[PDB]
Amino acid sequence: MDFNLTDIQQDFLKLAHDFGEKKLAPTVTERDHKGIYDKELIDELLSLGITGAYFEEKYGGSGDDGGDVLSYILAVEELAKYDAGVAITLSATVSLCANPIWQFGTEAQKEKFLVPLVEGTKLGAFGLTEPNAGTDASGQQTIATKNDDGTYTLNGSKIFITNGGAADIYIVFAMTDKSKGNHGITAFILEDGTPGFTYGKKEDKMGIHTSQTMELVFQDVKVPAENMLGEEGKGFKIAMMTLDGGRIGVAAQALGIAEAALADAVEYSKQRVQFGKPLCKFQSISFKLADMKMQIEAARNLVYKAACKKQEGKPFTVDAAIAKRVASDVAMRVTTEAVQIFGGYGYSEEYPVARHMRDAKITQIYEGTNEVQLMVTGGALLR
Amino acid sequence: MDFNLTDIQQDFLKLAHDFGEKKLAPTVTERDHKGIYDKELIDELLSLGITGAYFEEKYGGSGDDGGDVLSYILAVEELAKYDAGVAITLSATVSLCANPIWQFGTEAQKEKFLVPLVEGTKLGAFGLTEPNAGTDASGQQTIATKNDDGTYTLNGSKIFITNGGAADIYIVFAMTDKSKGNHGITAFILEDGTPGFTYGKKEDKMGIHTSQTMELVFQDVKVPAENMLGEEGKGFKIAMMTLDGGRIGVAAQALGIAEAALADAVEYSKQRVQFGKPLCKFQSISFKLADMKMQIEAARNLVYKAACKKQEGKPFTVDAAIAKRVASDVAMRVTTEAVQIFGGYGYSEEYPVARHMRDAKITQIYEGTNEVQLMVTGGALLR
Amino acid sequence: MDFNLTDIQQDFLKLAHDFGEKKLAPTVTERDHKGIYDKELIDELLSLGITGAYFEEKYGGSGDDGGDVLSYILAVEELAKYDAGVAITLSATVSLCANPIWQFGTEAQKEKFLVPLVEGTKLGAFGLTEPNAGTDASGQQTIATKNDDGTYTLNGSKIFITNGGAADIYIVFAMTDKSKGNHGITAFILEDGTPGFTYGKKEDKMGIHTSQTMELVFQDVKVPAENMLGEEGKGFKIAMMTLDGGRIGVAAQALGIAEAALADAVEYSKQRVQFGKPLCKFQSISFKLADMKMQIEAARNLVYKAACKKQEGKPFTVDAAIAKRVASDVAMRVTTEAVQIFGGYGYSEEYPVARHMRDAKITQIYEGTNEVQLMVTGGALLR
Amino acid sequence: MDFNLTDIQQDFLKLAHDFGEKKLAPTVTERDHKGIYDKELIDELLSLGITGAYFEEKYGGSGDDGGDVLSYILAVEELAKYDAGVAITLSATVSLCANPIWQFGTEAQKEKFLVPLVEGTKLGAFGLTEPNAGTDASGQQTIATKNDDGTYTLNGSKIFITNGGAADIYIVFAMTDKSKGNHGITAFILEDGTPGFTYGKKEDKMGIHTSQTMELVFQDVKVPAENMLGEEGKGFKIAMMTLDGGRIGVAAQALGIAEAALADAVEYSKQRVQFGKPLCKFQSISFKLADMKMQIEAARNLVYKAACKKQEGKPFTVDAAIAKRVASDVAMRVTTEAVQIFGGYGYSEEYPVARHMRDAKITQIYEGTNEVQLMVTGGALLR
Ligand SMILES: CC(=O)CC(=O)SCCNC(=O)CCNC(=O)[C@H](O)C(C)(C)COP(=O)(O)OP(=O)(O)OC[C@H]1O[C@@H](n2cnc3c(N)ncnc32)[C@H](O)[C@@H]1OP(=O)(O)O
Ligand SMILES: CC(=O)CC(=O)SCCNC(=O)CCNC(=O)[C@H](O)C(C)(C)COP(=O)(O)OP(=O)(O)OC[C@H]1O[C@@H](n2cnc3c(N)ncnc32)[C@H](O)[C@@H]1OP(=O)(O)O
Ligand SMILES: CC(=O)CC(=O)SCCNC(=O)CCNC(=O)[C@H](O)C(C)(C)COP(=O)(O)OP(=O)(O)OC[C@H]1O[C@@H](n2cnc3c(N)ncnc32)[C@H](O)[C@@H]1OP(=O)(O)O
Ligand SMILES: CC(=O)CC(=O)SCCNC(=O)CCNC(=O)[C@H](O)C(C)(C)COP(=O)(O)OP(=O)(O)OC[C@H]1O[C@@H](n2cnc3c(N)ncnc32)[C@H](O)[C@@H]1OP(=O)(O)O
Ligand SMILES: Cc1cc2nc3c(=O)[nH]c(=O)nc-3n(C[C@H](O)[C@H](O)[C@H](O)COP(=O)(O)OP(=O)(O)OC[C@H]3O[C@@H](n4cnc5c(N)ncnc54)[C@H](O)[C@@H]3O)c2cc1C
Ligand SMILES: Cc1cc2nc3c(=O)[nH]c(=O)nc-3n(C[C@H](O)[C@H](O)[C@H](O)COP(=O)(O)OP(=O)(O)OC[C@H]3O[C@@H](n4cnc5c(N)ncnc54)[C@H](O)[C@@H]3O)c2cc1C
Ligand SMILES: Cc1cc2nc3c(=O)[nH]c(=O)nc-3n(C[C@H](O)[C@H](O)[C@H](O)COP(=O)(O)OP(=O)(O)OC[C@H]3O[C@@H](n4cnc5c(N)ncnc54)[C@H](O)[C@@H]3O)c2cc1C
Ligand SMILES: Cc1cc2nc3c(=O)[nH]c(=O)nc-3n(C[C@H](O)[C@H](O)[C@H](O)COP(=O)(O)OP(=O)(O)OC[C@H]3O[C@@H](n4cnc5c(N)ncnc54)[C@H](O)[C@@H]3O)c2cc1C
Repeated sequence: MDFNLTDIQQDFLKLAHDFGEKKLAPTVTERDHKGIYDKELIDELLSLGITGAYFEEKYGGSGDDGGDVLSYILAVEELAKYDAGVAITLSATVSLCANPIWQFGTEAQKEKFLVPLVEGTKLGAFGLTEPNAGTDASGQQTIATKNDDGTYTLNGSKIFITNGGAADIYIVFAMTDKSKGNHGITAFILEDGTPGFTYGKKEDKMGIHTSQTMELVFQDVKVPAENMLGEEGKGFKIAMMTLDGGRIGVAAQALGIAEAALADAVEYSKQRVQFGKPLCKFQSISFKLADMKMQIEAARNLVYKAACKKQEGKPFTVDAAIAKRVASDVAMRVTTEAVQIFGGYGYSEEYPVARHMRDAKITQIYEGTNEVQLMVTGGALLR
Repeated sequence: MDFNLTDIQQDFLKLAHDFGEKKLAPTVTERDHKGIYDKELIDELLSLGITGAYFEEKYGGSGDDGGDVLSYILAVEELAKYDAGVAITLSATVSLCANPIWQFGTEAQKEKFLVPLVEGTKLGAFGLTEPNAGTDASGQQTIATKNDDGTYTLNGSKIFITNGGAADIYIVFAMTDKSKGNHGITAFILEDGTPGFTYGKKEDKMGIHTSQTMELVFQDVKVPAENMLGEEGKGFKIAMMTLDGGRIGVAAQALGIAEAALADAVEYSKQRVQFGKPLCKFQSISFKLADMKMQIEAARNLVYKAACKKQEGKPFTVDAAIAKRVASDVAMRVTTEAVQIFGGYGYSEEYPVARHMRDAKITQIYEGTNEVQLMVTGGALLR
Repeated sequence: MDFNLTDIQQDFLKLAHDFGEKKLAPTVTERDHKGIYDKELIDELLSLGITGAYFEEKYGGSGDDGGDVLSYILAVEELAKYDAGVAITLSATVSLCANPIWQFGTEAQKEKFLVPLVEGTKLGAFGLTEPNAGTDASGQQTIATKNDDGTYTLNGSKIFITNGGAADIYIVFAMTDKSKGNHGITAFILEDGTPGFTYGKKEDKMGIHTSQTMELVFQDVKVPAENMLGEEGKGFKIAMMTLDGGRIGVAAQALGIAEAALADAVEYSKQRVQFGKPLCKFQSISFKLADMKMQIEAARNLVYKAACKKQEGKPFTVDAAIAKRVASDVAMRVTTEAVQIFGGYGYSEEYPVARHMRDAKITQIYEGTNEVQLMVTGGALLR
Repeated sequence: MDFNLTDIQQDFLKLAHDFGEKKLAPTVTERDHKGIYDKELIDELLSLGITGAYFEEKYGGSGDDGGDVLSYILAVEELAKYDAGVAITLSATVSLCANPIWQFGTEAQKEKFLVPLVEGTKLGAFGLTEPNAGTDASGQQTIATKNDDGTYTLNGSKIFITNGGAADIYIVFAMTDKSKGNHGITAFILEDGTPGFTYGKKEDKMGIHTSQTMELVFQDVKVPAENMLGEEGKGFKIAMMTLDGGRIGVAAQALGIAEAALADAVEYSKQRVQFGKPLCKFQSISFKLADMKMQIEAARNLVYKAACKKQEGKPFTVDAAIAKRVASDVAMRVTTEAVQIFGGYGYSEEYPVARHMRDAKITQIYEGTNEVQLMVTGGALLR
């Protein structure tokens, strides 16, 4: 047992911190107010090296130099303190797009699609959810028929796709057989700009305004057999396994939003003077701050636990589920308390505290709701 | 003991309901998105009669005809289901402006200022809070000096004033002596358009976008002795007592927002089909709905309790405190759960569920935070 | 609407308060530690007329003179403050025995059986639960075979019977026809001492030590045709409707336990000093006390509302369900908190606060676990 | 970072598990019901070498061979699953007695006093609390007067001493100088049987029945100069630093209780059936179980993190504080829930689930109430 970070992990931590401080911190309030997805920040982010933390140097990563999942995770958490929208933009690329190519991809697919993503040359997306396939990821309407070419044709739509529009490489799931549903989904790689491949209306979301969420529409889109990721009919397995990893990302995002709120409330409590005393002098305030701190620490070691488990090659399915949920709930509790400590000022979008509360809410929903997290843990528990 | 509504109460209930259905419901999403304060809706609202529910016919009200506090409250709750921003606009006028004139005003002040407000001819506001006087309503910088005329001069600012800008009659509190602070605040009536009396920047708030919140600035504003509401140095008493009543309004607002969320989640649970079943078929969903319903009912009888106590002439200080807090907390719990039940769709500002959550948050803050509500109840408890 | 107790309601309340003060309070710690059921005290309680509060004078009750369900509920609450176990022995009789004979019995069965329960010359009990039928009421295995004599022969047993072994008149449900389970259960008035009617295991329980809980055994118990309550097959309906009323009583007991715990905590926080200040002057303490008070107030008005609807003849199944779950959930919370305020002393069985915690847990389980109340409420909600 | 137990850690864990399985489990219900402290079992436990896990071979411990604080913590957790009262008698010795002699004692005092505590030939206890000094440690009234012989005379008493009346070696704190309270407390090694050293009230407690809690009485107790631990005036520092470690143990015990309650609930939900389905197939049940599991995981990693920092020599006061409050708060929750899943049977002292609830409450109060942990953490947060 050990809870000390390696120097390498600290490098990736400090890395995102400096960026978050000099680039993200100043413009976040503007960008969130206007809902601006700043492609230039993303490009700067992507060139930092964080994207290839745990990937082998073979593909242009720091994996062979001591980088690991926890490094990448630590960065996600750090970025989420400054800008949650950007934090999830990064997390989606690595955990949900690069990873599955890296895991289930052939060397050709890796050399072609993985290395750009690892090197920060391209951005990735994950297109699984659609109107009738939410938590039930098998009510998928999207069809993927085979042609005499040996190529496939996709027809469908995807709803709520993070990084949609802005992304270059999309991992898309389609039903190659709608009889064995759960055993008949196939994963495909789509490049931005494929004929027939279009985008729909942009999502009008409650918070996380710096992240771009958009619909995708597939209209007779023909892709080569080469773009098929993994075996035909093994798509559900691929989605679930990559979602296990992503859950650690969302957990880490939730954690960062929470630490953001605590930091804000702590420094505010010392400056706001009412009844002649700074807020921190009133026992209730102090105790709210201490309790928030306890929850944040509780979530923390669970998030890190999962990242370590993953990098070790140990099954982390339940651990991720646990980290995602405890982290998301903490985020929501801690964030709602933070606004309260700021009084009326917390209700103003001039202050950072309101934003955090709005952001906390998606972490209980996307990448599998907290209820599925209950499903994954209980299923394990009852075996 | 009796928990049946009078027909008169049901009249005022049905009244706001029809309005909320035909006028508020259609445009709320637009107005909230754009932050539009629609003066025309307010004018329609004000002519409904709700404003004079518990005021004697003497002043143009329904008080002598069987109208009472609970009637006015029931309407507030009802409007809050459709539009929380409009709900608080109404509540502020009656509870926080008309009432104190009605309670501490001379007949001249009533005939001049009360009857318009009661009849729906004018809108009122309550200007107590300022930068250094939040929960500590005695760090008031606003000065009110006496002149050789016998008239007074006001210099100051007020922050976060609901109905600010839009209102006609403002109840403003100023320090006539800054030595006996808590015993040296005086209440004054200000008419919109008084020279020196200006407004500052409009509040950029997290939710409740349909309510207009603005700063007021007093620059050498001279008012006649006639505009002094109550005795000099008795302002704190007047603010507290009127805040006791308003707390029932905010409680009723919180209740309505909660019922709004429950209604949404209930009908959604029946339409959203996942895994082949509507959401309401999964035990967890049903139980979330049932629990939400229990909290809403718990808050409810507490809100009504306070309104009845007030109309009876019984001291309702603690009851209001209890209603305000339990209602606000329920609103926040129930509202956050509602978004969860809607999945990703709840995170979209296209759906009503996100709005409700954003609104719930002010009810724990304005008109005295939930912590002061703890202060008022515990103070009583330890006597 | 009206939240005022009547003269009569206050009389029954005062009545129970003096019995609690004089007869219950001085011995409760002894009786609880030793787990004794004092038949003399119960016979004393029964002689006060509380048992007849809402039944008509023609059965020996105060119903014809202004006594109502609430008066009886106020009594149960009051007794619960002193001795939770005694409160329930009483609640069981009136709500689970006298009520179904009154509500379903023929005038004959009323003259014979109801009169003594109302007058207090006999105690009653409700036998429904079996080892294979707790929450699943339909799992009845006790059979009620019909004989040539138009007689019945009961064979089976009942588990966890409050007042079991100490009651005179029992209401037992048995399967007359096991084809139509939930439509084939029959209720019978079974008298203690009937040949074949034996008692078994006396339950050793965590709390509520002053209440006797016993197993009933039916070995070839012959019952006359005029002991059938209702009619063949409507025994489930009878039990269900009986349980709605019984639940209002349990909600009341739960309320009473919470009130006792709050009062102990307030009184103690005034006296105990640390750091040179009485406990009540530390803000976390006074806030704790305040929250407790708010919760019990939330539960209170739900308890009373349910009692009034029953006495008014309105449908109250759901109000009973909300009351029981909120009141007990509040009890469990306030209870666990009062022990905390007492510190090391709250963990000592010398002080009363641990007993209140032990007692509080049962209010969540018996007369329908809180989860059943959620089932009841949510089902009504989805109708 | 690393969350892997070592071979040695697993050895001490297995060790405690077999003692629990063989010696503790079969008699626990009897011993708990009768409130007996079995000296033979304790002497058995002490002979396993657990007591010496992290102390060096020169005192008879396994510290020089890979035993560490965590190994001892794993033991405490494990024992707590079977007998919470036994777990704490052990925790008290190692953490509250052997540790301060080791950490503050001279080599002489170590050879004499530490050796037997490490070897397990004597039991130890920690006497700090007084009726006028619980949370306010500074309220010490026991005086330690100096004599011509360079000797000390202790006069006073101590309340609530775990292992009191059964311990050989005691650590008592007494005011050497009452001017500088918090800077004038002194620690002394006091041996059982020293003339003047008597015992008093044996506490009758709600739970943890297998633990002996007794009052210590000091009437003219002469102590030799070389029994002073530390030096005049630094007894508060000693006690504080002793309590940080002790708290990691209490967090562990609390963890163990929670784990026992979860396991009972899982095992039961698999077997018990209602409505024709095993309890674990109703979604509210499996979700409950899942949440419980998540909470205990949250607490687990906080408990272990604190243990590692202590063994690593990092500062751990706050980690101890977070661990103790989370673990106990989780215990109280999981505990109250497992009783619910058992239904009517969970309320019976035949089953183990009620004991776990009774035991869980003390983990929130002793070795520093959770409110103190909040004080500790929040203060460090506002530095
Ligand atoms: C950037 C972003 O923001 C990303 C987005 O949010 S991504 C969109 C998020 N959407 C979701 O998370 C959907 C949530 N739903 C799910 O994860 C799943 O549908 C579910 C957990 C509900 C389970 O569904 P289910 O149909 O009951 O399947 P389940 O019983 O779990 O497993 C079915 C099969 O898949 C296999 N499987 C499940 N999980 C697996 C895993 N992690 N790895 C491999 N195989 C797995 C099972 O072993 C089983 O295989 P066999 O039938 O061959 O034995
Ligand atoms: C539409 C909207 O959105 C409206 C807005 O939100 S309105 C702005 C909301 N702002 C607030 O609610 C401020 C909250 N703060 C307060 O209410 C108070 O300052 C407080 C509760 C914190 C108490 O402050 P305090 O200085 O400690 O005074 P407190 O001890 O309560 O009472 C002081 C005096 O006032 C009197 N007083 C207090 N409450 C009173 C009441 N309800 N009626 C009459 N007198 C009262 C006390 O009896 C005492 O009088 P004496 O000294 O003459 O005996
Ligand atoms: C002293 C003490 O401590 C007291 C004791 O605890 S005794 C109590 C111990 N046992 C319990 O509390 C039992 C808990 N279980 C229940 O309440 C029920 O089993 C339940 C609520 C879970 C529902 O079970 P179910 O089998 O699904 O019944 P359900 O289908 O809802 O209803 C069956 C029929 O009875 C009727 N019914 C149900 N509840 C009713 C009510 N409150 N009033 C009237 N009729 C009712 C239904 O309308 C239905 O009629 P039809 O069959 O003609 O349509
Ligand atoms: C078997 C069992 O069941 C065990 C039992 O329960 S025994 C435990 C029963 N009693 C307790 O748990 C006591 C609870 N109370 C406390 O812990 C403390 O009183 C407290 C945390 C509330 C603080 O009290 P306080 O009087 O405010 O002390 P505080 O001012 O913080 O500290 C006093 C000094 O000691 C030092 N100190 C405090 N905590 C310290 C720590 N953890 N490590 C080192 N030094 C510490 C401070 O730095 C300070 O030094 P200076 O005076 O030189 O500046
Ligand atoms: C900002 C945002 C970004 C997203 N980004 C992506 C992305 O990049 N890629 C992608 O593919 N998807 C993405 N999504 C979609 C997201 O993952 C889904 O919204 C989420 O998985 C929930 O699906 P749903 O909205 O259909 O909820 P539903 O499945 O309709 O569920 C609704 C509610 O019912 C609950 N529920 C459902 N089934 C059960 C059951 N059997 N038992 C109990 N409770 C149940 C759910 O937990 C939820 O509370 C995103 C969504 C948002 C809002
Ligand atoms: C949308 C909106 C509308 C409003 N409308 C009006 C209006 O119409 N009229 C009006 O006059 N005002 C109005 N206000 C102001 C509002 O009532 C105040 O914001 C509120 O009373 C809190 O004051 P504050 O913001 O200064 O918080 P602060 O007083 O700074 O308090 C900040 C935090 O510390 C807590 N706190 C403060 N003192 C203590 C203490 N002693 N012990 C423990 N906790 C403490 C508070 O509860 C809060 O959590 C409005 C505010 C908003 C956001
Ligand atoms: C002291 C005491 C006195 C009692 N007195 C009486 C009395 O006088 N008369 C009488 O007839 N009975 C009496 N009972 C019985 C009592 O009402 C039952 O214990 C209760 O109905 C629960 O049934 P059970 O114990 O079989 O638990 P179960 O029915 O097994 O329930 C166990 C757990 O599973 C949950 N559960 C069960 N079914 C579901 C489902 N479908 N979905 C979700 N969760 C579910 C329950 O809520 C609970 O958490 C008494 C019990 C006690 C302890
Ligand atoms: C079974 C048992 C075993 C024990 N074993 C030992 C042992 O071996 N050795 C030993 O020395 N002691 C022991 N104790 C004592 C124990 O640690 C004390 O009970 C504990 O420190 C609390 O002190 P108190 O009981 O005086 O309660 P109090 O100090 O009166 O505290 C009472 C309540 O007020 C709260 N409170 C107190 N001060 C404040 C404040 N400033 N702000 C906010 N809230 C506050 C507390 O958190 C608690 O809720 C034991 C106790 C028990 C019950």
